[PDB]
Amino acid sequence: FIVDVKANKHQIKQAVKKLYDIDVAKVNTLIRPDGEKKAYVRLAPDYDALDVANKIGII
Amino acid sequence: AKIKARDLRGKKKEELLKQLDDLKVELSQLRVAKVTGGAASKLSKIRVVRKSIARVLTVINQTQKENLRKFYKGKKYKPLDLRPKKTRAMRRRLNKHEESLKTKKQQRKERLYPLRKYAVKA
Amino acid sequence: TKGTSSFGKRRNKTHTLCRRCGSKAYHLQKSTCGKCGYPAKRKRKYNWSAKAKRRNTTGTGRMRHLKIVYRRFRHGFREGTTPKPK
Amino acid sequence: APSRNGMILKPHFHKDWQRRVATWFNQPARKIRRRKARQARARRIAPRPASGPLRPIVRCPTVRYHTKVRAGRGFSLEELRVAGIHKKVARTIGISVDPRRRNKS
Amino acid sequence: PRPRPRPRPRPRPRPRPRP
Amino acid sequence: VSELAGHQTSAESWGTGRAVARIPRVRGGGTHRSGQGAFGNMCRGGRMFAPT
Amino acid sequence: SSHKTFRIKRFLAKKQKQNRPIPQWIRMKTGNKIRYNSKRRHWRRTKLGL
Amino acid sequence: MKFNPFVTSDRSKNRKRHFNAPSHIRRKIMSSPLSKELRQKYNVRSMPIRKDDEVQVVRGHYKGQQIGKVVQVYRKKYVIYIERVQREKANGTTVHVGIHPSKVVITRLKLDKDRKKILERKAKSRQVGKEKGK
RNA sequence: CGACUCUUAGCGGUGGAUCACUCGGCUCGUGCGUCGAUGAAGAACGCAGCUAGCUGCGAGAAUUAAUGUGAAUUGCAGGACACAUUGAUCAUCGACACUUCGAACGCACUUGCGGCCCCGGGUUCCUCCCGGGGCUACGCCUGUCUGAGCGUCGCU
RNA sequence: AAGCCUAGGGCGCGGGCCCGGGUGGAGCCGCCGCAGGUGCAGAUCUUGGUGGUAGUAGCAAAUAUUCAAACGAGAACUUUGAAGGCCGAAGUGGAGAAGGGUUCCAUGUGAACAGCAGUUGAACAUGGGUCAGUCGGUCCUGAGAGAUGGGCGAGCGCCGUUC
RNA sequence: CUAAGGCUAAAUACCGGCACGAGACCGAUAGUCAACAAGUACCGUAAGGGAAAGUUGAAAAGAACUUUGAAGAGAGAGUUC
RNA sequence: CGCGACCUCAGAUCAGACGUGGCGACCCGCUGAAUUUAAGCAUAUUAGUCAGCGGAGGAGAAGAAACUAACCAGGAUUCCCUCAGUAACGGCGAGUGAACAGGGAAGAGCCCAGCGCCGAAUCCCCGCCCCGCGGCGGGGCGCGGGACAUGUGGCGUACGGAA
Ligand SMILES: [Zn+2]
Repeated sequence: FIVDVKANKHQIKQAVKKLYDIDVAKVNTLIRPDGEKKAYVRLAPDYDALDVANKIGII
Repeated sequence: AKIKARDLRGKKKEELLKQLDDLKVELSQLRVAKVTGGAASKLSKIRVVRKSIARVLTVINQTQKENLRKFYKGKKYKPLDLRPKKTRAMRRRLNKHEESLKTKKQQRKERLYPLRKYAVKA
Repeated sequence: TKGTSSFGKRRNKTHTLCRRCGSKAYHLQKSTCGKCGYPAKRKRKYNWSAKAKRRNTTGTGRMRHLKIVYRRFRHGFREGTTPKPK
Repeated sequence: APSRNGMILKPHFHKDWQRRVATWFNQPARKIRRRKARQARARRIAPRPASGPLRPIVRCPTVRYHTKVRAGRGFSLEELRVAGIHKKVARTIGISVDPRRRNKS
Repeated sequence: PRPRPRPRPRPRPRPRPRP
Repeated sequence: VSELAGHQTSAESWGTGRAVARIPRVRGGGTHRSGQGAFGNMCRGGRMFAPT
Repeated sequence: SSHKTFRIKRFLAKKQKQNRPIPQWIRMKTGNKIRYNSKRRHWRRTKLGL
Repeated sequence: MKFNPFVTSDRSKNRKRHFNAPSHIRRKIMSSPLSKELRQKYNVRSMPIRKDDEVQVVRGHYKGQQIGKVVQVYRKKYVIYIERVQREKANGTTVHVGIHPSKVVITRLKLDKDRKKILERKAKSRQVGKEKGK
């Protein structure tokens, strides 16, 4: 995801829980050389990434 | 497909919040549709949805404000947001009464010796 | 060796971006500015440089607050009133 | 470098007089500004004279003149006590009152 | 853009004699 | 004409010894107007003779 | 320098997005006079004194 | 000439106001006179052009006796478009060549409730000057 | 006739002089003459469907609300509106909002560390942890509270 | 109409001026007076443009390239294969700090740059790419800097770090 | 005259700002540095220095289409007085 | 050996307010030169001007005589003309250089301490009621607090005033 610059690993983990009710093993962030922050949110092994990605709209 | 402002005046705060958060859903979905390409119809809907967020957020920020000053109407000590903000200097001016006070001697002069209306050449 | 060979050992810097004037003039060693004088409370300006006074004056920037004051000035400084609705 | 019979002139232009040149292009606009305020002053006091309170008969000092009669600052208290008008009533009725004026004659 | 000036830089000085 | 016209620049002439001819020129910079000539009526830009 | 601060990377992020050619649809505007960007900074002649 | 000292009457200022006028002023400047038959029926000299009026062309290369509807009003370039006033491009496509509203006479307006209130108020002000100036 | 060189003329090249235009400057004149701890000026960073610069705007980010006006914006698509509905666009703008630095205000500028209360997850306060909100700068006035003095005194 | 060109006709001693032709498309001229930022050949004058030099000097510091094939319209310079070389582990190597800030990677173009060329590039146009409890910053203090109290200073403020 | 106390509008100034009006002023090397994305590009570590750059056409009607060349570039054709 | 008043001096994330900074064309208070002239130059001149500092306002400052005058006397302050390029200053050189009066624009005067007299008759803050509250005011009720006799308020200020 692209995440707002003033965010936090605690808030990003809680955000994806609030929107698409999926639990998170760990959340991994970086700041791109274009101004914004990118996040690599890691799911728990009990859910499937491509199953919920179709609900997002991305494929 | 329009979201007006008159109909939003006579609703409850929680229903307008329900009117607020559901509009946030496609706003997140329209940003999903922008990076996936989608269609030009959903691209122009971004501006329509974004301005509808401001319309709902205005009414929440509107109707909350005159409830605070109606509760604070008549109270001597109101918060700084509700206080009149004319300038730095106009807030530092007189009290609209204090220039109208005269001394006991100044009041004695004007009633005893008023400025008389007069004319000449008679 | 004071010329071309002396330009090669220019690695470290002395000035950085100031956080009050925005120009690259904040001296690291003295911990001070001098395009505007950041640690001083008052903004540094001088009348012997008339061009530098008009580079950053009142009329230069955004007027994100002062243009409302000019706009509110001709209107009468009214508050708390609304135009008559239909 | 004077040459062939001029006067020894002393122009006072050695200062930087060009920074302090006072132009008088405001003269016709100032005359309208004074006049339009003079008519507006006379309209606020509808029955009162436009010139203001009465001025006394005053002879000149400085024996150069010694004979002309001017319009004075105001009537003295010694002149008011003869006429029977109190000094705090003459101001309101339209008489110029000053306390400084002596009366030697 | 057009460069900064750098002309022919002040040719070779000579010895200065007395009387 | 404004008295600041032709005087907002900060130019003084290069000394003798160069191919230029004693004109107050712009000091340095990677600019088109750099060492060109100001403070004269003969130069491009600059002050007019006997300003009104 | 691989040891940038938060303001420096945030400064370089904006200068990177400003180095982009003008879009084609600008030229067909009515009251237009812009032909090229005329501000395309490149890392060799312009060195971004920071 | 003008006697109000607050009127521009300047070559640079009038052109600056005309070319940089906002959209709602541009509606008023782009006003067109009515036809002869409507002038004794409405007592209105001129009226701003609208979206769905139909137009008799007065002057230009397209001058004639044809009556054509306005397609759409282009207020940025101070000009309107007519259905039968166009010009074929090189590639066979047709481009509506615009006609300025000053060279436009309106045969019938596209009436709405915000337009009837403008016909009478211009006619009401017409009758004030006749009675006062009699 | 040649090839080369000079002058003049026509035409074609480099160049943008002259001329006519001008939403721009200069000068004078008139009215008003208003910044800010309720956070000024300035600066940084972001915001358009396609947006680099200018301008505008501030996470409600090419503008929100209201009034006036009344069928458009437009470079291209799009879709609202029925203009028989507070209604597209514009101006006014009096309501709301206004990210960070900046007199800059918790401590210093590394955007790092703090503390005191309230609320929700942790929990059903029982301490960690997380998230949100309100506070915490100096100088100084009136008053309140708690104090200090082998200062001046009385009671003891 | 102005402006410009002219192997045309001319006028005035002269400053200059009037017509003819061509280009041009929108304002211009004579007389009486008024006013000036009013006439250029120079000032090693300013700005801008163009010549001879001149297709000339030059593209020579560090041993060296050759053959066949592929792409293409195009190959001395691109790629592949083979041969011959060089840097010789204090390297023309493999990694960093300061500095640079997208120059890193893929695709496409060859308009402009790479002082020849280029199918190529660090050039351009599209997109993508940097993931930390354990690696650093963040914490500590050194040389030093710098507030409060205090003192000085007409003053912005200055002195000083336990007085 | 009555110091060693104090208040007081008007006639006065105003190259900053807001909104204007006017010109025997300059007309793109002139006029403010800036008529245009100008205190911008650019230069210097910094204080600071600081440009050049107006005009198609009434309306883009901005040259469809054929042919040579890979293309830049041409020949035709077409629009506009 | 403590308690209770009073005086001085502290701590407050105490309750409620206030100042900072910017612009700065005009103004006020300081500080403050050298170019230049005198054909040199040192007094002088530039000049209390440029620069530097602080402070506000829409105007500021000044302002109602410890004044000008010697007259048959004028009468706050501010600006224009004139006095005046004058009196006067000056290596009496260069140069510098006012003021009175008069004509105008405008024109408005006053308040304290003291002296005294009135039972502190005065003022600030907190709670309650009525009115209007988007330049927090008016009236009433409170052995509700504080300031104040180390002096608040009324009469009263040189033109006399008080009883
Ligand atoms: Zn600074």
